[PDB]
Amino acid sequence: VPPLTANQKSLIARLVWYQEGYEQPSEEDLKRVTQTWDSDMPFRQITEMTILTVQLIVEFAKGLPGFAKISQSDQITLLKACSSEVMMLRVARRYDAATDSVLFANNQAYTRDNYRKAGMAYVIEDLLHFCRCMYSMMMDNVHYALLTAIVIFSDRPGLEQPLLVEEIQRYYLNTLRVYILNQNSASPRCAVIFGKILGILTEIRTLGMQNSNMCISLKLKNRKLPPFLEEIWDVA
Amino acid sequence: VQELSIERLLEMESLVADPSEEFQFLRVGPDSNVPPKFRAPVSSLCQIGNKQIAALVVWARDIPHFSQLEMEDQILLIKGSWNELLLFAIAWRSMEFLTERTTSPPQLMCLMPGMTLHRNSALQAGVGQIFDRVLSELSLKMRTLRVDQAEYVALKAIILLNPDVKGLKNRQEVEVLREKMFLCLDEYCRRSRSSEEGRFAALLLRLPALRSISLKSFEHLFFFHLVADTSIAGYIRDALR
Ligand SMILES: C/C=C/CC/C=C\CC/C=C/CCCCCCC(=O)OC[C@H](COP(=O)(O)OCCN)OC(=O)CCCCCCC/C=C/C/C=C\CCC
Ligand SMILES: CC(C)CC[C@@H](O)[C@](C)(O)[C@H]1CC[C@@]2(O)C3=CC(=O)[C@@H]4C[C@@H](O)[C@@H](O)C[C@]4(C)[C@H]3CC[C@]12C
Repeated sequence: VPPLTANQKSLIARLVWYQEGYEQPSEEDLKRVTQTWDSDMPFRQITEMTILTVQLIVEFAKGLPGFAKISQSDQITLLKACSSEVMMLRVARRYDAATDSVLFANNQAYTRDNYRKAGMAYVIEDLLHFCRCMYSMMMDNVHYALLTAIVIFSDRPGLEQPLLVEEIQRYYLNTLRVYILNQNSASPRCAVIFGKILGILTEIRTLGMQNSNMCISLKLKNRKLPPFLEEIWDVA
Repeated sequence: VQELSIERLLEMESLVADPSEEFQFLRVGPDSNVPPKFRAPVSSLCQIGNKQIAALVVWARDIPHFSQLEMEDQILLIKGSWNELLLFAIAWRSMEFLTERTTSPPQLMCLMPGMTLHRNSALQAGVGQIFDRVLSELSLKMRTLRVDQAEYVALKAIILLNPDVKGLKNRQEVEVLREKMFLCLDEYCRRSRSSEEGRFAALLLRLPALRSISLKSFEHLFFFHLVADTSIAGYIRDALR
């Protein structure tokens, strides 16, 4: 029934900070892309907003303890695989159950119908189901921040110092254990919570492949997927 | 009725399937573009695959409370985990043939007692990476973890008992069955290996590595029209009676 070291809380603190630090893209960036007072419009916004999301996700990843201890080779490896899966945790946080839609950083609500129009009709029914499941999950910003971190040092194929990352991860994995162990009576349910959360990992893997298939079924429809995204997700 | 516990389960792993019904979830479709000199073997492989599926289809159903949940769901839960289950069993069996400036990639993948798959063959089938992922991320990494039968059949039940599967008439009816399992497992680690800082997580962290591999193995299966896609629910349904 222990508490947490100083590091831990400094990290949790730190992570909760960077998270709000990066939830949305800057007012200027946001302003620049959203400028404007035909199926390329929803498409432009969704794609353009995603490029901002990824960027934020990347910078957050570097503000992570232990990240700079990774080979540039691995860093681009971890980041490259996490880019799409964290972006998933982040669409959950801006989901609104009342309307069953996702809210973009410009305060606009995108429905399953908008994603249709933009030709993303494939990715939406599943993305929105994951949101309903993350909703009833009812998680706090610590979880989310910790979870994120974890996903990033999640074992990925192509890793040079695999064993290294595993521990860089064992830490965050461990911190989360503790924080859950305090937030409630270190009783039975304490694991049940730790488990459902770690379960998010596997679902996030399925939505990751769907994002890729969407990038594929989009290059194939000859539709310019931003080079930036095509590159980071290894979209052939 | 009995309590869903690691105990009852281990008494189900040993249970033998009833190869009475021939259900082809996997097969060489006439519309398959699999070379001709390999239709006999690839077909033969599918047939093995099939037994096992029906073998887990009848294990799933003999799980504490599983048969109670509404069948429609029951179908969907199975329909949604067989590949994963199928692959996990392979990784388990493969642990044996594990060879574990010193090490090279494993060369054997045990499909069923006795019979095995050699690396170079998967290499000829263009499934060498996925083959490699199965033996590294799963079999090897497990050996390392020294996971035992109690942990292994637990994970299994957990894999099958997924509430996130889309379309569940009553999600929470599954969440209970899962949450029970989350407990049974946590204590088992407590009781049987309390010296392990983070085992509970290391075991549950195989679940994603597994999901990805299974997700990939579907692409390959589909590129070859190997899966009886539209007809699986039925066999699942049909067989669940
Ligand atoms: C989840 C598993 C469920 C049930 C398990 C078993 C049933 C599924 C079938 C899996 C076959 C495993 C590969 C072994 C192939 C053996 C035949 C061989 O040597 O073919 C060479 C041929 C060269 O011609 P090719 O056309 O010229 O060249 C190939 C393309 N470069 O290759 C072919 O004919 C390719 C056949 C396609 C086989 C299906 C591949 C999907 C398997 C991935 C699933 C993971 C489990 C198995 C891991 C080994
Ligand atoms: C192929 C690729 C383009 C598809 C990605 C699509 O399927 C996703 C997952 O659906 C994309 C589309 C646009 C999207 O990038 C976003 C817009 C925002 O406004 C914000 C910007 C920033 O605050 C993020 O922290 C959250 C959010 C809501 C992201 C989340 C992921 C979204 C919702």
